[PDB]
Amino acid sequence: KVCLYLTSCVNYVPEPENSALLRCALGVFRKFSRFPEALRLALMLNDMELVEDIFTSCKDVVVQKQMAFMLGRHGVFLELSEDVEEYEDLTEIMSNVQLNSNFLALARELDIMEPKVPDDIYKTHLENNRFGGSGSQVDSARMNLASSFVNGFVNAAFGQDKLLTDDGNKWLYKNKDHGMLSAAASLGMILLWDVDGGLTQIDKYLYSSEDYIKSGALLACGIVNSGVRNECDPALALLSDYVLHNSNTMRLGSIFGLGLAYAGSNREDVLTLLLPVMGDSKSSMEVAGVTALACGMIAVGSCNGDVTSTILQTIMEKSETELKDTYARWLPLGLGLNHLG
Amino acid sequence: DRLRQTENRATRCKVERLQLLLQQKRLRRKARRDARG
Repeated sequence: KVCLYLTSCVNYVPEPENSALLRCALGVFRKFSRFPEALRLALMLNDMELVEDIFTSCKDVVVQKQMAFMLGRHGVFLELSEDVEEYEDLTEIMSNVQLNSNFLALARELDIMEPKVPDDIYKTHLENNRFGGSGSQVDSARMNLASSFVNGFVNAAFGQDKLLTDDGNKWLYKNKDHGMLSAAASLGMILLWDVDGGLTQIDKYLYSSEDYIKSGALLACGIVNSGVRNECDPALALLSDYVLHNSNTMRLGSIFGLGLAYAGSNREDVLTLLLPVMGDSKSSMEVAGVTALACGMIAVGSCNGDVTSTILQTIMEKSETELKDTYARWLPLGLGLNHLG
Repeated sequence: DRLRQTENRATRCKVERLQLLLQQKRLRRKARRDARG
């Protein structure tokens, strides 16, 4: 029962904390009481993890899931004046950064798996054009994008296919502007969590003569940082300059990296960065929708200013029309996403 | 074409600076681990 959650989840709290001193089996199961009670109890996990200081290892196991396994949250909340014991290791854990992620995945994918994966999942149909006469009938220019997404999909964790996306490179300048955008995310979604090495592989596309390829490389920089809090902020530092770049489509997608790499936290700087497009009464509806899909879920919390901006921007063009579901496709989705969960 | 050349030059000097800072932080991280082992 709802009122029975509000007392049972807080009645869990003093039992393994006061009576027992297990002090790590509780915090894995005390995120149940994060949302229904209050934000104060949602942060008192960080509080009584701070005030408990029995050696180092057992509390390091507690913050190993506050790393990035449910919600980082206090992953920038520890440092005060180099006061917490092993602060620099606790921060390297909660940030998901390199040796606590990429190394591991690398330490599996080189040593337990096959690091080739050269699109053979879409090349295992070697027995189908002999089935039922002959083949070579489909000439539609849509298989190329889907095959591009497939071969850029399974090559995660350092399976970088340099000089293999040259079909995608030639399709950048040929046709399918949607597909030209969706093909440039292949290298970004191929070096997921390699923030330190992935930027050097994406760099070659940031100077492209095509807005689709350059936008897809900006989206790749966002994708690489998803779930990893790096001290150099390379996603914010590269995507910032493009958020307000032009009024057309390239205006539309340019926010989205900030919508992805900074969606599990709460910082005001990206919020006032992405706010002016959301609050200028711009009538291009898909731009407004994708900016709402970013800004309504940059922080899944209780940001009332973003709530007021979303609702005002909605009542800014939705009212005098009786038309399709695109009006409700993204902006009320973000308004729901502000306090969802 | 001139705007895009100034833009790509500004982006470049931003990326070249970020790569140096990431490499310096990565080397500091590694030096802490290699001193603990």
